[PDB]
Amino acid sequence: VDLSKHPSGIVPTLQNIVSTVNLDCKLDLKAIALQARNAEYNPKRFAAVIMRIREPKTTALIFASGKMVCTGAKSEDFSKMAARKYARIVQKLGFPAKFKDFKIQNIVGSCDVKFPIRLEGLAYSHAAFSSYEPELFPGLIYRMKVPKIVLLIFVSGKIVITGAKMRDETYKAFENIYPVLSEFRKI
DNA sequence: GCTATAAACGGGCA
DNA sequence: TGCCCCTTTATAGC
Repeated sequence: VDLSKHPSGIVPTLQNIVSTVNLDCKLDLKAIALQARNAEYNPKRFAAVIMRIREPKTTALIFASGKMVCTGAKSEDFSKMAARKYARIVQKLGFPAKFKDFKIQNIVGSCDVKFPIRLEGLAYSHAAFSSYEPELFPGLIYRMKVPKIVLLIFVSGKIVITGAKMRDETYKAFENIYPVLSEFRKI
């Protein structure tokens, strides 16, 4: 439990990685769809072949421009590992795929701070950043500015941390908010 | 299922 | 440029 990087003693667990990659060749989406079993394609709803693999369980959206977005992994390494497996698939189906400019694009994390949270008290004294309409959505949307991270804060004490590009942004965001959430420990 | 968040992609409207 | 979609993921109330 590394105290320096996380004085709270709680580390958020990563829940979803969104990465993209440039295969750098033009693809026949219809041919890929016919020859692949794990690939769906309806171009009149969405211009991407949706491919899914089980290990690591991820979903790829592959486009005729040769751009691919990989989604569903729970680590950046698993995102790159999955993105490679997709690129080898299209290679074996007869396309000169490359692996150019792989970039994590969005990381989703979550954790628990163990204590219930008085949401109405935080939505008031942090009205500049908070948006809390419980009849619409039971969590309050907290828009942190440095780092530019959105937090979903719930009464139970569970929080969602989104919008980060690097996991250190997720870790830094959680602990800019933890001493805040401590002031609103519900009785 | 709906409601809420972020991101990339291609694509509709303006 | 803006608006709206598009997939995924945690969270949670109806």
